[PDB]
Amino acid sequence: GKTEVFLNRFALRPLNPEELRPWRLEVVLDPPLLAQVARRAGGVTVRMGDGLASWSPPEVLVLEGTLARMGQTYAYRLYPKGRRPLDPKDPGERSVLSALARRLLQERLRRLEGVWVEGLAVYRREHARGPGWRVLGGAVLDLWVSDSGAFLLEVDPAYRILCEMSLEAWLAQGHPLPKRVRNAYDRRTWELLRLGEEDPKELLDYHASKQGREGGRVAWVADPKDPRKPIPHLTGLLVPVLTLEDLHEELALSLPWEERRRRTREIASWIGRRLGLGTPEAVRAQAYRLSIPKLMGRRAVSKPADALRVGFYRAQETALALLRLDGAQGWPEFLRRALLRAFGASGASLRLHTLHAHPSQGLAFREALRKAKEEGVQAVLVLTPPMAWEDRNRLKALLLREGLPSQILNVPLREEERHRWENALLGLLAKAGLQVVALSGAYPAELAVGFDAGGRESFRFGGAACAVGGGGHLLWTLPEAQAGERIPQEVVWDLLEETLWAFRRKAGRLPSRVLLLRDGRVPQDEFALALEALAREGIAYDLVSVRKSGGGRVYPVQGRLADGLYVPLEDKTFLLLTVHRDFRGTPRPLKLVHEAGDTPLEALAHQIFHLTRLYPASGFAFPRLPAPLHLADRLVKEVGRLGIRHLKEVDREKLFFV
DNA sequence: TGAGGTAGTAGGTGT
DNA sequence: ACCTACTACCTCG
Ligand SMILES: [Mg+2]
Repeated sequence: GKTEVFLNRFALRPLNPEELRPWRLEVVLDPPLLAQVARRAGGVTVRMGDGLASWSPPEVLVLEGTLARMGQTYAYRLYPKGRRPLDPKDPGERSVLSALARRLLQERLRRLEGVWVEGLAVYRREHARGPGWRVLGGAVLDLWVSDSGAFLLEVDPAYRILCEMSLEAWLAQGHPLPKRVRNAYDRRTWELLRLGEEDPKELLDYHASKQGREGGRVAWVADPKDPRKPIPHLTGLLVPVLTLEDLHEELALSLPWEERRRRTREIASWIGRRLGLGTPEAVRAQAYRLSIPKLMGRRAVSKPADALRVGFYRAQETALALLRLDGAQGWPEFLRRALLRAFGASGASLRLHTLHAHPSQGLAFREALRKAKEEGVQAVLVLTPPMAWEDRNRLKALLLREGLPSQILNVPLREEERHRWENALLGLLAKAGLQVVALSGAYPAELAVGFDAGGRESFRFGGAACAVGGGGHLLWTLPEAQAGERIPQEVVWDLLEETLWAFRRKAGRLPSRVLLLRDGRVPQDEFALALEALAREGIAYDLVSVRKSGGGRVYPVQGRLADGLYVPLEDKTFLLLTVHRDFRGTPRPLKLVHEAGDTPLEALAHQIFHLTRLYPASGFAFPRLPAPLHLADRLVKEVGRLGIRHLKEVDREKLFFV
């Protein structure tokens, strides 16, 4: 039923009339970098349309300045247009007010002494120390304006790892080379390629032209935007960029959620008394607990790994093949036993084959693969020592082009490493097309499909989709080959159309209703063609955007933090807390936006949350994302890693990419 | 390549 | 303002 939660935000005082009335100042430039203008001007000023809004009186601005861009040196002329009223109810204007709030926060953060400040992040406490380093604790902050015209503070605890000696001093105590390194004078970062026994003056002079320190040896360095282009530097003016890997052999960085909540409140009070905008009042929200998904193997299960003993939801006659690259022979006995018990419990036929070929055999290897595929082999288990990334990708692509999905399982391998080999097996079986689990129950949409553009800003460079359809039949869709830039709407519609075609092949008809799930980056209009095409077909739909970041945090007011929390926010938007584990820090709720359709938010949250328990290749922990998006994510990744273009030998129920 | 999420480092649309 | 990559950590609905 109902529960109440805290968000990690805090209400502060309403804006006063002076703040609701920013100083307007239009700008003239010959012939975008309006932000640069706002910065050069100084004070609390942001872009407003093609002009500037500021909460600072003109007495402190630098109107006449010299903006120095990176392409064209432009002319800085700003002119006072009086004061302009903004309505917090109006999105654009409220966005202006919020940008002003943000600038305010940044300015007052900058005027603090004794703390490490990085943008809108402050780090006050010391949490752990070197040996040449320290870890500070603090929070990432944000400050904006509500619809009701009041300040809103966001706070989220975070640690920062800082080196306090030079690269020279760091390497002088024995430590290895960090993969990255930052200037001592500014925030710029480089990729440390190597060291150089070259002399300084035979380069040094360049830095000589610009302190209270001494320089060391030569460092080969690189700009991220050109990784193959080496450029010389001085170890004295360099500071290592330290990661967890650099401090591996020396710091507990995950917070129990009660502790995160505590630090959130305290840091909020602290910045609160630095801000002078009132007493931060934590905002509360009504949350709803969603019903628990009923996962089904042959019988009820609590996790997909249980299907290995209870039996699969839907099994068929299966042939699997073993490829060994460690020098030994035959199926390890406990693997055979587990597979046989699983298929036994499912009442299905199992055949275990052994591939007698080695990738070193070139065309003979491909031929033996083709022959295994002819004899009915659906997937291959590769027992191998840890492969180099390049070799992994080569071997996988090679098996795939002959129509054989592959599951890698690393040796040495012991029967007691049950989680590892059981997950390998679940992956193998999904790759063979088996349906290991499904949801039992009624859902409004009988087809749910997730779209992924590789995190990119558009589908114009392609993408992929995966779907769950009607029990839990899982399938993947790639776009057919053009390797060029396409019209994004047509890529999206083509992925969906192919998914509909598979559904129709299986059911003798189109679905009555589909649930379309997408990421948070591409513009919503990239889906317009697909939506209209569903409408022309009389198919109903909902489009829901699912954002992995930006959901903030959610805490219970009282009692324990539990999964399956649905938290409605502003009008078509809600938070969904899908997964949580106490040993796993604090959850990051998904932020979802209902973009099209008329299904109530509650029923959408219910289905999406339930799709989260469907992933067949994780035996013991549920994914945060609903399975179609999680799947699509992994699919685009593997398409990128293997170079796949015209897959034709692989059934769409074979989840080769998990 | 077991997998999950979270946690850290950095990134994207001169030397 | 949303996205990505890498590593570490701990644990196994
Ligand atoms: Mg896998």
